[PDB]
Order: sequence, then C-alpha cells, then structure tokens
Amino acid sequence: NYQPTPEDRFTFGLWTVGWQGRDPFGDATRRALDPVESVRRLAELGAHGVTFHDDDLIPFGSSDSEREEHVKRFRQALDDTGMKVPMATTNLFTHPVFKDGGFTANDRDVRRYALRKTIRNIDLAVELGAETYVAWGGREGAESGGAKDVRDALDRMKEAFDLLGEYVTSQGYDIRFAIEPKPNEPRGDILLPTVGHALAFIERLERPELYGVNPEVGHEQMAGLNFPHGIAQALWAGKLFHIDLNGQNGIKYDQDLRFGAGDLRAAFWLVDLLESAGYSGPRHFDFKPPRTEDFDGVWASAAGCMRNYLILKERAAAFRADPEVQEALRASRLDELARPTAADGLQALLDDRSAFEEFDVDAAAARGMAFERLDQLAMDHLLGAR
Amino acid sequence: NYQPTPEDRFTFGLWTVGWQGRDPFGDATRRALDPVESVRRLAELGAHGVTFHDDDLIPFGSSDSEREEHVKRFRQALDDTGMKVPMATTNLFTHPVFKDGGFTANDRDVRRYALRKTIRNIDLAVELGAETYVAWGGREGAESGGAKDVRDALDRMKEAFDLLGEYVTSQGYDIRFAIEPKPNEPRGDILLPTVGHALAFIERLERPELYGVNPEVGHEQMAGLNFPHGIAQALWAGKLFHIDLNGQNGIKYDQDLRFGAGDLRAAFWLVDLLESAGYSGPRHFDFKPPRTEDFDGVWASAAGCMRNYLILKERAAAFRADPEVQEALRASRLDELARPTAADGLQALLDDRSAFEEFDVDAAAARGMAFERLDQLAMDHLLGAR
Amino acid sequence: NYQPTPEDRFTFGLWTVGWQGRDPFGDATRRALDPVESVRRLAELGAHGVTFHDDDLIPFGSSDSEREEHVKRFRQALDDTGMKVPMATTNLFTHPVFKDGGFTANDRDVRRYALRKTIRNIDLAVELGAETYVAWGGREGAESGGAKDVRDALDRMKEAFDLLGEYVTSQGYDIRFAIEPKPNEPRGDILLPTVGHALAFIERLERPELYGVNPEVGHEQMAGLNFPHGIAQALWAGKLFHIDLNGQNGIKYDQDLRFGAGDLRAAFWLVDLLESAGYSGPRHFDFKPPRTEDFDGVWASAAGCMRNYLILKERAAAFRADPEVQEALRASRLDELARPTAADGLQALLDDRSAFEEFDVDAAAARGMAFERLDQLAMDHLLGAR
Amino acid sequence: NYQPTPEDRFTFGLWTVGWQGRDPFGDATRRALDPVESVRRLAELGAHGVTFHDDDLIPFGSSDSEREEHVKRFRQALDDTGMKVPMATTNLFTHPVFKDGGFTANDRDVRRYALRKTIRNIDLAVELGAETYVAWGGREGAESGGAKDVRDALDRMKEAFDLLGEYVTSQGYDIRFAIEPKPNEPRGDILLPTVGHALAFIERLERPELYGVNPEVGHEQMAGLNFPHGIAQALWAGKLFHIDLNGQNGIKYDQDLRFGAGDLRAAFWLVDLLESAGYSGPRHFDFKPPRTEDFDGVWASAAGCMRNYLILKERAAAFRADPEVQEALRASRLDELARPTAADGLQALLDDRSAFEEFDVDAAAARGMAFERLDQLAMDHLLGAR
Ligand SMILES: OC[C@H]1O[C@H](O)[C@H](O)[C@@H](O)[C@@H]1O
Ligand SMILES: OC[C@H]1O[C@H](O)[C@H](O)[C@@H](O)[C@@H]1O
Ligand SMILES: OC[C@H]1O[C@H](O)[C@H](O)[C@@H](O)[C@@H]1O
Ligand SMILES: OC[C@H]1O[C@H](O)[C@H](O)[C@@H](O)[C@@H]1O
Ligand SMILES: [Mg+2]
Ligand SMILES: [Mg+2]
Ligand SMILES: [Mg+2]
Ligand SMILES: [Mg+2]
Ligand SMILES: [Mg+2]
Ligand SMILES: [Mg+2]
Ligand SMILES: [Mg+2]
Ligand SMILES: [Mg+2]
Ligand SMILES: [Mg+2]
Ligand SMILES: [Mg+2]
Ligand SMILES: [Mg+2]
Ligand SMILES: [Mg+2]
Repeated sequence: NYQPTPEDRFTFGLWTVGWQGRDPFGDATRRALDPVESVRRLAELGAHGVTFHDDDLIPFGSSDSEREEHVKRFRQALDDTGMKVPMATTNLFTHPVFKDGGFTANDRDVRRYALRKTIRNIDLAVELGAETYVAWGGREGAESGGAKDVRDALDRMKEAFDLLGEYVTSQGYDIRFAIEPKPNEPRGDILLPTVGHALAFIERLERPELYGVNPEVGHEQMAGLNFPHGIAQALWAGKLFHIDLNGQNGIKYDQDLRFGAGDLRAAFWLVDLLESAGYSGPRHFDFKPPRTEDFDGVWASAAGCMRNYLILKERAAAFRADPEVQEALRASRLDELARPTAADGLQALLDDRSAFEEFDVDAAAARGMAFERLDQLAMDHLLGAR
Repeated sequence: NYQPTPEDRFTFGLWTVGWQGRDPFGDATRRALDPVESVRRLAELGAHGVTFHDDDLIPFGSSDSEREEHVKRFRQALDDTGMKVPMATTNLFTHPVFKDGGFTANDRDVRRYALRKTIRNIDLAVELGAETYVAWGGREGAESGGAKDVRDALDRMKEAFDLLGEYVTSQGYDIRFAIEPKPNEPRGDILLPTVGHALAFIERLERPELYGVNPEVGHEQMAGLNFPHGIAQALWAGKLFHIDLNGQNGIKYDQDLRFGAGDLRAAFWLVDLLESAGYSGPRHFDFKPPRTEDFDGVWASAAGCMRNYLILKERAAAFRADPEVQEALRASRLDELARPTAADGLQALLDDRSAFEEFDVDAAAARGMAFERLDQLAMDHLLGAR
Repeated sequence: NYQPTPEDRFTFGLWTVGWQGRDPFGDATRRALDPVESVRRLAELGAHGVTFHDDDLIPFGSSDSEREEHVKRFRQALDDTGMKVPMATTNLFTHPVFKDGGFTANDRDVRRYALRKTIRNIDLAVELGAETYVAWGGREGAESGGAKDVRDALDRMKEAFDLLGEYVTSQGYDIRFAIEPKPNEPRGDILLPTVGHALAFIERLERPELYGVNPEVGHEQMAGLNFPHGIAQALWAGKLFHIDLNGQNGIKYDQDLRFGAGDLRAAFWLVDLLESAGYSGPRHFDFKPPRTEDFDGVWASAAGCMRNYLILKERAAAFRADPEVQEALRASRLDELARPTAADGLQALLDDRSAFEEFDVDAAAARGMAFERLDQLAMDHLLGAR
Repeated sequence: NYQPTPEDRFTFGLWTVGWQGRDPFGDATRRALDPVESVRRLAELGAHGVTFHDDDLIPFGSSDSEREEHVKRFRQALDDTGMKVPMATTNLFTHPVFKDGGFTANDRDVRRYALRKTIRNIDLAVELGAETYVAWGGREGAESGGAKDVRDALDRMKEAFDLLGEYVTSQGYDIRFAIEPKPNEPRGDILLPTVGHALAFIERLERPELYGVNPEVGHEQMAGLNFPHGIAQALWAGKLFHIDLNGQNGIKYDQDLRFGAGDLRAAFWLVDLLESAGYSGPRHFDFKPPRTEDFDGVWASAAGCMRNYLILKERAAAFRADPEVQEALRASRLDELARPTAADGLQALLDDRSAFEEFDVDAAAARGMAFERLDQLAMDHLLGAR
C-alpha cells in the first residue's frame, strides 16, 4: 500500500527534515538534527538519498581538520545505510556577508568570495558522487529600483557561471549545473524569477550544455504560473536536470508544504507529465515540516511526501491506461495536436485552397472540443471514483 | 509643458482608443470609431503613428474589393496626416474558430488557417511600411490539464514561427517578429506566459535573429513580476524589439489602464531604463479608456499616456544628472557591480588568498549598502521634491 | 454511483448553462438557450431548481404584455418539471446606464432607476416562490481614486438596502436578502470586496436580520483568501443564506469553473463544513461551461458540478466517521479547542497560578500538534486511498 | 522642507528601527538596539512617540525586579525626550509555546497563559499612558484544514476579547482595543484576515464600543485589496482607532517597506483620505529597514517614512484646493454621490414616473463620467507637474 523503496529515487535535503522551525516571527520549535541521524531515519522510511548545502554538513568557519571529521562521519553513515548523494549546493544566503547577493553582490570582493566558497563545495560534491550541482540565487535581487543595474548584474551572473563551467571542465568533473528560480523572498524581487527566465539565461552562457534548471513547485506558483506547463517547456528544451517537489497554497510567502498539499490537481498533472516523459532524475523534496510539529510529525510529514507521489503515480497511470480516456483524448483531437501542421511545406500550404479560400470557418467553429468530459474523467480517476 | 511631438515616437493601436467598452459583464458604451477618424485625432494629439490587427482595418470576411477600398481610405489618411504604421499584428483570438487557439489549436485545419490568415496580413504590413510584426497568442493555452500536451503544442508553435520566418526570408521582407507574452486571460493559462518563457522559446527557433519580444507592462505584473527587471533581461539578450505601455493594479484581470496609472514607481524605473539604454523603438500604448468615459474621455486618456511618459522622462533624467545621486550610486557601489568579478581569470582567482583564506568576512558583512538613502533620493526626484 | 436527485437541492442560474461564451477578447461560440429548454434539460440531469436575473427571463425593454407571456411560458415549464426557483436577482451591470454602478452610481437619477428595477423584480421573485434575493454589486466601485468617495458610496449603498428592507416589510413578503461579494472585475476595485466586508456592512443596516451573504468560491479566492474559513465566519454569525459554488485557479480573472475544478482540497473542506454544520440552503452553481465546449459539453460540465459535490460529500463523511481520524482529532486537541478558555471567569483566571506564575512554558512548547498526520489522513480519504 | 515636528504625531514601534535583519533565510545583520537609544534617536528625528510589545521592553522571563529596572530606564528616557507612548501590544507569536496561537491555540492551558500575559501588559501600558492596545493574532490560524475548527476558534477569540473588555472596565481603565488583521504569514491562513472580517467580528463582542481596527497598508495589499477603500469603510463604521503605515509591492511576503515605497498612488489616496476625514490618531510606522542597511541606513529609512507622509500631505491638499479640480469633481458628479438617493421616501420613489416609466435610459447611458481627466489632474498634482 504505497510503500517507497530506494528504486523510486526519493531524496530529501538535510535542511528539510532538519528545519528547526525559525520563521520571521518566531524562535525554533525543534532541536537541531545531526546529519547522521537524518540519514538513518530517511533510509528507514525508504528514501533513496540526501542532498546538502555545504553549511548544512560543515559548520561555517570550521577548520580544515574539523571539516574532514564532519565528512568522515557523514560518509560512514552513507555506507552504513546505502544512501546516495545525487545533488549538492552552496549556501550563499544565510551569512550576513551575502546580504546583497553572492554572484551579483555590488561589492566585488564578496563576489570573488562567493565563487571560492562554491568551488570548494563542488570538489566535495564530486567526491561524494553528486551528479547535479544546484544554484539558488536567493539573495541576487533588490528591494528598490536603483540598488541594482540588472544588465550589469546579469553580466556578473553570466561571468560567475561561465567560471564555474571552466572549473569543472578543466578538472574533468562529470557534474552538471541546475539553476533554481524563485520570484521573490527573501529579496523583494529575485533575478531569474521563473523557469522561463532561467532557461533564457542559460542560452547566453559559454557552455550551455552544462546547465539546466531545478524548478520548484511552490516557486512557480508564487507567480501564479502553471507548474506542469513550465516543466513541459523545460523538458521540451532538454533542460530538466533536477526537480524540487513540495506544495504551495497560491500567491503568498514560500510555504514549502509537503508534496501533495497545496494544489492537488497540479500535483496530479505534474506526476502524469514526469512519468509519461520518462524523467529519470531524483524526486527531491524541498519541504519544511510545519513548526507546529514535534519530531514524530517531521517523519510523518516526510513519509507523506513519498506516499502522495506514489498514490498520484498510480492514479495517473490508471487515467492514461483507461480505454475510455484514450477515446476521449481522440474526441478532443490530442492526436491531431501531435501531427505536423504543414509537413507538406510552405509552398504547398500557400497553394492549398482548403486552408483559406475554401476553408469552412463556421463548420470548424461549431465543433466542440469535449474538454470538460475529458477533465471529469481525470477528476474521477484522481478521486478513485471509477 | 510636456507636449508630445511625432519625434517622441508615441504610437497607439487602433483597438485602444477604438475600444467600445464591451467587457465580460456589459454591453458597449461607445459607438465604433472609423479608423480614419482615429488617425486624424491621434495626429492632432501629437502621436507618431498607429498599429492595427488585420481585423481592425478590414472587417472579417470582406471581399477582395472591399479589402482594397478599406486599405485605400486608410492610406489616404496616413498621407494626409504624416502618421506612420510601425507595427502590425494578426487577430487570432476573436472569431469562434480560434476558441482553442490558432497556431496550437488541436484541430490541424484551424492551425493551417491561422497561418494563412497571418501570412496575408504580413504582406499588407510590409506594404504599409511596418518594421515589426507582433504575435500575441491569446488563445494558445488551456483551462484544464488534459486538453493540451504542452510539448506537442510547443512543437506546433515552433513550426508556425519557423514557417513565418521562411516566408519573410523567401520574400526578402525587412520585417522582424515580436512575441507578446501574457500569463492568463482569456485562457486559464497561456503558453509562453512571461518575457522569460518567450525569450527561451525564441532560442529554439530555426532563425532566432528574426524574433524578439514585445513585453507589456500589465502582463508581467499579472504574474507579480518586476517589469523593469524583465525589460532589462530582454535588452541584455538584445531582444527588445517593441514594447506595450500601460498600467495595471496588481494581480487581477488585465486592466490596460493608461500609462502612468497602476504602479507609478515601476513606470519611473521603466522610463529610466528605456532612456538610459537608448531604446529607439516605438513607445506603443496598448491601453483601454475605461468604459465610464465618453469620447472626450477617450482622448483625454490617450493624451495622459504621452504626458505621463514625458513627465517621468524628465524626472528620471534629473535623477541621473544630480551630482548627489551620482555620489550615492558610488556609495552603494553600483560602479563596482559594473566591474568584472574575475578579469584576472580562474587560476588567479583560485590562487588569490584575499578572496577566501584571508578574506575578512565580518568586515565585509558590516558595510551598509546605503540603498535606502539612494531610494529616497529617487522618490524625491519623482515627486519633484528636490 | 453519485447520481443527484432533487432532494440534494442542486440549483443552477439560467445564465450559467446559458452563457454563450462571449469574453473580453472573443465572440459567442454557442447560440442562446431558451429558458424553457434549460429548465427541461436541468430537470433531466437531476437538478432541484433554477435561478435568474430579471434580464435573463424578460428581455430588457419588454412591454408589459411581452413580460407576461415570458413569465407564463417559464411557469408552465416549472410546473411540467417540478423545478423550483429558490433565488432571484437583478441585473444591475450589463446595460450601459449602469457603467458607474447602480446603487452607488454618481448620478442620482441612475440610483433611483436601479432601485425601481430591483423592486419590480422582487415582486416577480415572490410570485415564483423565491426565498432569497441576491444582490451582486458588480459595477459598484472604481478604477481610480478620485472617482468615488467611498464613505458617501457606503451611505448610498446603505440607503438602497434600507429602502429594499422597508419595501419587503411593508409588503409583508417572506424574502431575505443576500449580498454577494467580489473583490474586482469588472470594476478595478468593487465595494464590499470580501465576505468580511459584507458581514460588517450588514450590521449597519436598519434591519440587519433581513440580510445575509451569498459567498462565491472563486471570488474569495481572487483575493487569495481561504474560502472554508470565510464560510465558517459567515455561519458563526448566522448569515450564510445562500452559496455560489464553482472553481477558480488562484488570483486571476473570475474563471467560474465547474465545482470541483480549481482548488480541490478547498472544495473538500468546504463540503465537510457545509455538511457538518447542517447547511440546508440551495447548493447553487454559478459556473460557466468553457467556450471551447458545444452543447454536449455544457451539460457534461453541469453534470460534473453535481457529481463532484456528491463524491466530496462521501469522502468527507468517511473522513469524519473513521475511528482513526476521531483519535487523531483528539491527538491534535480539537476537543480542547471546543472547550471554554475560562468558564471559571476573570477573577478565577487572575488567581490561577497554574495559568502564569507556575505555568511550565517549556513543557507546553515541546508538545507537537500532530497536524501533519491528521492532514495525511484527510488526504488519504480524499483520494480513496484508505 | 518637509521637516517633522512632534505635532505631526509620527510614531514608531521599538521593533521597527530595532529589527536586527533576521529573515527566514539569514542571520541578523545589525546588532540589537537598546530601547533607550532608540527613543533618543527617534526624538532627534522629530518623532512624537514610540510603541512596544511587552517583550521588546522586558526580556522574556525577567524577574519582577529586572522588570522594574527595565521600565524605570525606559520612563527616564521618555521624560528626558518628551516622547509619548500612545499604543502598546503583546507579543503572542515569538515564543514556541505560541506555535499554534495564543487566544485560539488548541491547548486550553496555552490560551489561559496567553490571556494572563496580555493582562499583565495592559497594566503596564496604562501606567505609561497608552490610549490604544493593539492585538495582532499572528499565530491564530492554520496550515491545514482539519487542524482548526474555525467556528470553535472564533468562539475562543470572542471569549478572549470579551474577557479583556471585562478586565479594563472592571479596572476603570481608559484604553481601547484595536485588532490588526493580516491574511497570512506566519500561518498559512490567519483568522480575521482583512479589515472587513475584523469589523464583522467586533460586532459580535459583548462591548463592541471598546474595539476598533488597526489596519496595516501592506497587509490589505497582501490580499490584493484597495487599502484606502478599506480605511474608508473603517472610518464609515467609526472604528479607525489606529493605523500602521508602510509599503508593500503587491501580493507576496509581508515586506514592511518604509511608507511611500510600494504602491505610491495608494499612499497618496490614503493620505488624502486620512487628512480629509480628520483622523487624529497616531501616524504609526510599522516598517523594517532592509537588512542591506547599517545603522545610518536605519535612520535614513525612518526619516523617509515621515518625509514621504509630509510630501504626500502637501500634494493632496493642493489637489483638493485647486479650483480646476473642484470643477472636475462636479463634472464627475461627486457632489451628486453625496446627496440622498430618495430622501423623499419609498412611496414617493414608487410613484415617481421619472425614475422608471419615463426615465430616459439611453440619455443617461450616454453621459461620460469624466473620470480620466480627474485622475490625470490627480497625477499632475502628485508629480508636482502643475
Ligand atoms: O539551493 C538549495 C536550496 O536552498 C534553500 O534552502 C532554498 O530555500 C531552496 O529553495 C533551495 O533549493
Ligand atoms: O497582439 C496585439 C494585441 O492584441 C490584443 O489586443 C491584446 O489584448 C494585446 O495584448 C495585444 O498586444
Ligand atoms: O448576482 C447574480 C450573479 O450575477 C452575475 O452573473 C455574476 O457574475 C455572479 O457572480 C452573480 O452571482
Ligand atoms: O501587534 C503589533 C505588531 O506585531 C508584529 O510586529 C507584526 O509584525 C505587526 O504587524 C504588528 O503590528
Ligand atoms: Mg520554496
Ligand atoms: Mg524553496
Ligand atoms: Mg528548492
Ligand atoms: Mg493587456
Ligand atoms: Mg494586453
Ligand atoms: Mg499588448
Ligand atoms: Mg464568479
Ligand atoms: Mg461570480
Ligand atoms: Mg456568483
Ligand atoms: Mg507587515
Ligand atoms: Mg505587519
Ligand atoms: Mg503592523
């Protein structure tokens, strides 16, 4: 009954189940978790692996010796459990030095520091076997219009990513980058605010093939955007390297609810898309167990993430396998959407009097699309009412 | 006192001052305007030119002879007034045949019809001297998840734009395309919903150099996005071919208020950016005089569009010329943002102990950015309080 | 399998299934429906009754004789089918004369006309047996700040409703009023924009007992508000006289999707609340079959409204009857929320050293609320995964 | 040139200029401020007074002796500066014990503790001379639907406020309560989310005359609502006891920008309303100097709050005094909006054939409202372009 196994490729950030519950208006409600205990508890729940920021694993300002002891304890817990580390990232947002950004801070010496902090963790990530390195520029942005010339900032952002690309290729590392967009919070506006802006930016990098996106359900929904649509565009471009799964109730602060909470029907269409397109990357949960919860609630919340994915996967598969749904898809001409508009070419199109001069516009206009019957079949399948 | 001349390059769509005031809940409050009268009235107000959809100028379903008479009357009014036609577009949204889209309609015969309708108006646009051809895919999208496979739809969208690009190059036309994004309305979600998604899509076209964006103030703000930031990214990519100016009060239906209404400070930063970057295209107003207004209100509203642009232009120029502002920009290190992070290169950066090993993180963290003083200087300039 | 009967009290506006599909950017896609056919088709689907604006039933500007013939045909179809008319309303928004409002139009003669148009339809509503009379002030509002002094407008709004209350009581009519809030569209901002503002306004009327609210799912969600929470406040105040059910995907134009579409989990909690509180009024659907649909799609969409209500009703009832859920509610102390804080009174509270001086704040802080386990049980029940 | 004096009644919370810059993703960027220094610095800037939560002034868990020393130091600084304390409030949100609320926490013993903590600070507030006591229920709410029965929670909320009302009247205190609404953050949804919901709730209290609202600019704008409209409804009801001034850029996390930032035109219409209605309460700024700023930026930001109010006050006064504006107000029939619709009464209205039978609907429909000319005059005045 919806039990995960490591083959389902579910992963969690250390910072997720480890969130102590400090928010802008309140103190922590839970004690800190040792990374080692987190790995053990997640392995017992059926997770495939964990992810980390450098500063989750190695307390900021550790000596090189303390650093090695922290990595050794962590590696021992990975070996003890079979857990993998498919993704790593850099914390370029917590420390006060990053208050105006890392890669696009106005101060040049902060920008250089941000690059050196990132490069050091890329080495560690490769050693632990990470395949994707995520960059979330949470502090890259502004609260006021004059504080940031955005063209210069984009120059600085491109420079930083180009330099990281030169570093990995000069080291022969097999790692790819994924940019994680967010429209706002903690800055008033964040640069590269959506999947689309990030995809557009990547095409201006020196080595675009090394970069993709790491979209997050809740972040696109903070702009009121359709998350499955954005994921479809990222797949279409070949750029879906990683994904952050969670829940969000509309346009407000980033809630990071467990996956399946928030917009349930969007979660259904997302799972349908990922499974139909054969996405094979990690199913990563970037979520926060609400600060109302004790530690038993934390693990119930993490378990719920995986459970909801598996239930939705079953319902989406039943939806697509149902002969009556396959018939309704043809009734709505989804098969025709997949056929070329003009494989015959431009000149044939221009000579085709059935496409314009003799096109029966009123007859085509009268045909219903039958979309509502199709959508009610999808509802019936989601609710198990079929 | 803020009087426009044709050198200011202000343009208006025929559909703007010609909007009869029909909304989803009410009938028209104004009679229709003859395109010829609109050209004359706008010329008297100081406008530079007009834009049109095919169906604004030529009633849908006109014979070829009636078509020629409509164009002739229009051309005579352009010659009488000196008005230019810098942009044209296709109406692929009003007629019922486009209820599920034009370029991405599920029905293949509608998609072919949409292409032939567009190609016919490209010819007319070139004859009238338009330099930019805008495409707003207002019906390309969905209300439900199963109605549209977005990867197939993007295939169909790319196919359509590739075919238009083949047509203009095979005809030797000097015209470029601009895609106008909108997140929603009249479809529940529209494909290519923001500037960013449109920029990303263009990079997958066969001839990307022929395509740019036509962002609209209100459309990006319907996603809660920062419009000057999005414009900066479009300029950075070299893709700002055209712009739609209006006003919008936040995340709600597309209001199309006169420019300067809605988010006043965003309008100030937009004008500052366009004028500082040397944007030389038309300043096009895509706005709707509210249906409360009679015809005297329509022309007062159109006049207000141009007036507000000119006032904001004056205030932005005073802001940037003020020595105390130039000093505050240096205090906030905007000059350092414009300098390369690591022109010395990757190896020099890696060897630079001042960038990491000996970087004084606490000292850099203590420096204030002085952004609030800078933003209050900008406020004082906007309000004429200096 | 989820079949409605008239005992379920499902009702539909004539304007819902009768929506021709005209939106701000397109012409009608469906022919008009005769009110008589609509009554017959809805009766066959299992509906309990219909609602109407005066202008849905009687074409605007009909002579008194044509008026009587229209009512007679309608009454004959009600008798033929057994359909009831539980609610009626006035169209104070379509005709151009209402472009600046009805009850709060700046022009006094329009305000008087709006009152006479309303009073005439109250008579008709009582004759057809309506118990609730709805007022949706769709044009009461403004696009700009100086156009409407809101204190004077609220004076005019109170005056209008006070006069309607005097009319019904002087006629001895057994009818109550329900105000339907909406935050925006078609005006830039609408007066009484949410359930809360409407409830507050009612308490200033001369006869508050005659007035309640008619909240609509999508309207509260256009402000990002929690619709079940708002309904709970209306029930708490004793003011839920009527309800408009539909679906909405977040903060954007009013979509009026079929009920169950949009925010599915909000629909579940709404049905749970209405059924648990014993709401006995009509379950009224104010929805628009998308303009992609032909007439077969219209009736499939209407059927889906009722189906989704019945499925959600079953799942909510199973949720509340599940012993493991009843246990989890006690684990989360929902039983304690229902017990008075200080039935012992103020002085006992002040003397109770266990409430402050000797309260163990750290122990109380450590208790988890177990909300995530509870919410996953609700998810499992909604998805039929239990 | 726009210099404040204590007669302008500008006040600041200790928590505003004292915000250390900790947000959900970062550590503090500024050291803590001694309340005494804050009073001195604000007095030098021209402020009239300060406000406080109990826990801003007295560190949580202080002994009764340390408590007295903290109050004594504070009182000495008030006497040294002439600063007043017009408002006080309780912190029922920071400590982990309040993670599920104070007055509406599911645990009864937490609810009793919350009441005793509040009552203790009411005594202190009266001793310092506060006239208004604010309650912001930031933790009263839920992230999930089953966690909170809202009808029971409203029962508990009413019980708490009724008990506070009994306490102040039994002590003979001259203090009034103001409820501060917020739609969300830090809870997923907060009870009483807008001005309207709060006004409606007050009317169910035992002693409604003791309670009013403390609206905050940014909070109503987090629901996309028109803040001047909401303030007008609160004034109309006689319930505007206090106000929180700041800035907010649309629907997103609560930014608490300095007043004048965010929606500039809304700030203009707000100042016009407050000054025209003769609001005489404090002009309180609940704002956060951005964490990019050092202490010089903090005081520049606080100074900007007062400056922007004074500039807007000047522009609104010029707008209302301009004869051409007074003429345009009559052209738009604002004078008619202020006149009764039917002072002649119901029977006269029903007998008046000019109101319906002989009303010229087409003539009334043709009259333009001239709202756009009026709004451009307001724009010209705001920008100093007249
Ligand atoms: O960059 C990795 C992560 O960093 C932070 O935790 C962000 O909140 C999250 O969105 C991001 O994915
Ligand atoms: O495509 C040209 C225009 O068409 C329609 O009028 C749209 O509303 C507008 O946004 C667009 O710019
Ligand atoms: O007033 C009755 C109805 O009128 C209009 O159709 C509105 O769109 C709807 O919201 C309202 O309920
Ligand atoms: O209750 C007083 C204050 O408490 C908190 O600081 C809130 O953020 C603010 O909105 C409120 O006004
Ligand atoms: Mg997030
Ligand atoms: Mg996130
Ligand atoms: Mg993330
Ligand atoms: Mg628009
Ligand atoms: Mg537009
Ligand atoms: Mg446009
Ligand atoms: Mg609606
Ligand atoms: Mg509605
Ligand atoms: Mg309705
Ligand atoms: Mg706030
Ligand atoms: Mg606040
Ligand atoms: Mg506040």
